[PDB]
Amino acid sequence: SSQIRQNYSTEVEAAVNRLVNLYLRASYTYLSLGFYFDRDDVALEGVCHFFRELAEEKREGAERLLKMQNQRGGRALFQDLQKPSQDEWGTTLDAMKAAIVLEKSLNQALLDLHALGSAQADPHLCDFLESHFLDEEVKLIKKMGDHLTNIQRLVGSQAGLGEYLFERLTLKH
Amino acid sequence: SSQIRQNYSTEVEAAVNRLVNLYLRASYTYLSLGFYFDRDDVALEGVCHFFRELAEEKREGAERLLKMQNQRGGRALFQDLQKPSQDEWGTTLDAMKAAIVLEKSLNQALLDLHALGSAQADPHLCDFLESHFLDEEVKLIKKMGDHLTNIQRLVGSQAGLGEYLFERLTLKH
Amino acid sequence: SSQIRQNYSTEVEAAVNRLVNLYLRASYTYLSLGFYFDRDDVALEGVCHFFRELAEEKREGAERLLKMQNQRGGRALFQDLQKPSQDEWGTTLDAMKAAIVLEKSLNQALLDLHALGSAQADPHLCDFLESHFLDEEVKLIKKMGDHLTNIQRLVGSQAGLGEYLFERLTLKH
Amino acid sequence: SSQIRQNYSTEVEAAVNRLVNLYLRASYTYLSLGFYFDRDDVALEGVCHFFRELAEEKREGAERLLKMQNQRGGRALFQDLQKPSQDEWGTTLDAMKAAIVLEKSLNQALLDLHALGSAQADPHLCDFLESHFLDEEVKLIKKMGDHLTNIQRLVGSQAGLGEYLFERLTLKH
Repeated sequence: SSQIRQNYSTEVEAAVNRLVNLYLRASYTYLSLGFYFDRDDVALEGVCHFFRELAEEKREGAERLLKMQNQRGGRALFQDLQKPSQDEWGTTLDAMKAAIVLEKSLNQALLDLHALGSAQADPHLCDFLESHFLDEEVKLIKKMGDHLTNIQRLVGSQAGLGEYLFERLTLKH
Repeated sequence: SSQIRQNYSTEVEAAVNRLVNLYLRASYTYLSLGFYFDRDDVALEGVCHFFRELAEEKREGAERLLKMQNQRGGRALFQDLQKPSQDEWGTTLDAMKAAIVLEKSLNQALLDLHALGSAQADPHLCDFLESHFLDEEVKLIKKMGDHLTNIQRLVGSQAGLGEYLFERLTLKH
Repeated sequence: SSQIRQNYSTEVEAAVNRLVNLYLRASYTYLSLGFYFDRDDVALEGVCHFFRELAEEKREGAERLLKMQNQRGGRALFQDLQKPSQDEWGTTLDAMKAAIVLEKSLNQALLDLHALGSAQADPHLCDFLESHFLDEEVKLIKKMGDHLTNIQRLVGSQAGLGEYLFERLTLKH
Repeated sequence: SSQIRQNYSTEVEAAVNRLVNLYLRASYTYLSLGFYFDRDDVALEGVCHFFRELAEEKREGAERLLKMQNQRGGRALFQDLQKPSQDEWGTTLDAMKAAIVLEKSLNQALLDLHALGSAQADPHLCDFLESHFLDEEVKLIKKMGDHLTNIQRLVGSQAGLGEYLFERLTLKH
C-alpha cells in the first residue's frame, strides 16, 4: 500500500533495508568500541569519545536511509542486529584497524547500491547515496588512515607512551 | 603506500594529476593576463582585477583536486608548468576570446574525466567534479560569453571609447 | 611602450623577471611539500599547514615583484615553471633542510639583485627589495633554523615519537 | 650656529634647499593647473580636484624637507619661486603630459640628491629620500601614465566626449 511509489525497484528497496541493517550493526560495533576504551583497565577517554561519536553518526545514517525508504514508498523491514565481532578490542591501533575495515565494508555496500541504482536508472537514489554517505565515507576513511599512520609512528619502542600521547594530543576532549 | 584507497583507479589518479597541471597552467595564464592589463600603456584596471580573480579561482581549483587526490589515497605528481601562450594579450576583446578558449579547454578536460569516472564506476569522483568544477565552468563561460557580446557591441566605430566604457561600467572596482 | 620608465635598467628589468620565476618555482615547491605531508601515509597536518602558508607567501612575493615591474615601466615576461626537485620529501627533517636550502637560494638571488641595483644606482629597487623581501627572508630562515634544531634534538633514539611531538607541540593548528 | 650637526655636508644642505624650491615651484604649478580646470569655459572639476590634491602633496613634501633640514642642523634658505611655465594649460591630455614631465623632473632631482648622499656617505639622507619621496614618485608617475593612456584611448574621433567621460568616470568627486 503506497500511492507514491515511482521508479523505485524492489531490488533497491531490499538493498536499502540491508544497508540499514549494516549501518545499525556498525553503530552497535562503535558502541562496544567506545565502552571498551572507558574500562578502568583501558582508560583512554579520547578513544571512547571518538568511537561514541561514530556510533551516533552510523545511527543517524540508518535513520536517513529509513526516512528515504518511506519518501520513495518502500517499506522498512528490520532484521536481527548481530553483536559486534569482538568483546575486547585490544590496543588503539587494533581498534583503529578494525574501524577502517568496518568503514571500507560500509563504503563497498554504498558503492554496490549506487551501481544497482545506475543499473535501475534511479537517479534520486544514486544522488541520495552520494550526498549523505559516499562523501562522508571518503572523509572518514581518510581521517582513520591519518590516525593509523600517527598511531603506527608512535609505537617504537615505547608503546604505552605512544598510546597515551596519541589519545592526549590527537584525539579530542 | 596507502591504507585507504578504494575504488580509485590508476587511470583516474593519473587524469586527476593532469587536471591539476591544467588548472595551474590556467592560473598562470590568468596571472599574465592580469598584469598585462596593469601595464601603464594598457591601464585597464577592471580587466586586471577580472583576470587576477580568475587566477585565484584556478589555483583554488588545483588545490581542491590535490586535496581530493589525497582523500582517495592517490599520489600527487607535479609536472613542469608551461608558460602562457602569449606575452602580450592585445585588446580586452582578444583577451576575453583567449579566456573563453581556455575555459572551454578546462571544461572539456572535466567532461573527459567525468566520462572516465563513469567508465570506472567511480561515483565519488564524478560527483566531486560536478559539485566543484562543472557547475562553476558553466557559470563562468556564460559570464565570459556575456562580456564578449558587450565588448563586441561596443567596438563600432570608436574602439578606444568602447574599451574604456566596458572597463568602467561593466567590470568591477 | 611606456611613458613612465626612469632610471630602470634593462638588466634590472630582466633580473626582476627571473626573480618572479624563482618565487613562483618556490611557491610550487611548497605546494608539493604541503600535500606530501597531507598523504594518509605521512599525515602530519602541522607540517602541511606550515608549507602551504609558505606557498602562499612566495606567490604573494611574485605578485609584489610583478606589481613593481609595472610601476617602474618594465615588462613582465614569464617562463616555464620547472616542477619541484622531488616527488616525495622524506621526513620532516628532510623537508625542513630542503626548505632552508630553498630560502637561502632565494635570499642569494635577492642579494644579487640588490647588488645590481647598487651598481645601477637604482635606490627605488634596492629599497623595495629590502622592505618586502630581505627582512622577511632573514626572519623566515631564522625560524627554519630554529625548527631544524628542535627537530634534530627530537630524533634520538625514537624518531617517530619525536616527529609526532614536533608537529603537535611546535607547529600550529 | 648648531650644536647638533653631524655627517651633514654643505653640499647636501644646499641641494636640500634647492629641492625645497623645486617642490614649492611644483606646488605652485599644480595650483595654476587646478584653477585653470575650474574656469567656467573649461569646467572639468575632477581635473581641478586632481591637480589641487597634487599642489597640497608637493607643499607637504617641501615642509618635510624643511623639517629634515632643521633636524640635521642645516639652515633653510629660500629663493624666489618662479611662476608656472604656462598661464593656460590646454586639454586634459596637455595638462597630464605637463604633469608627468614635472614629476619626472622632481624624481630626477631626488635621484640626484640620493646619489650625492651616497657619495657623501649620508645614510640618513638617502633613506629619508626613499621613504618619503622616491616611493611616492614612482606611484604617482605610474598613476599619471595610466591616466595618459586612458585619455589617449578616449580621443578618437570625438575628443569632447572623451574628455568629459574621463573626468566623470575616472577622476574622483
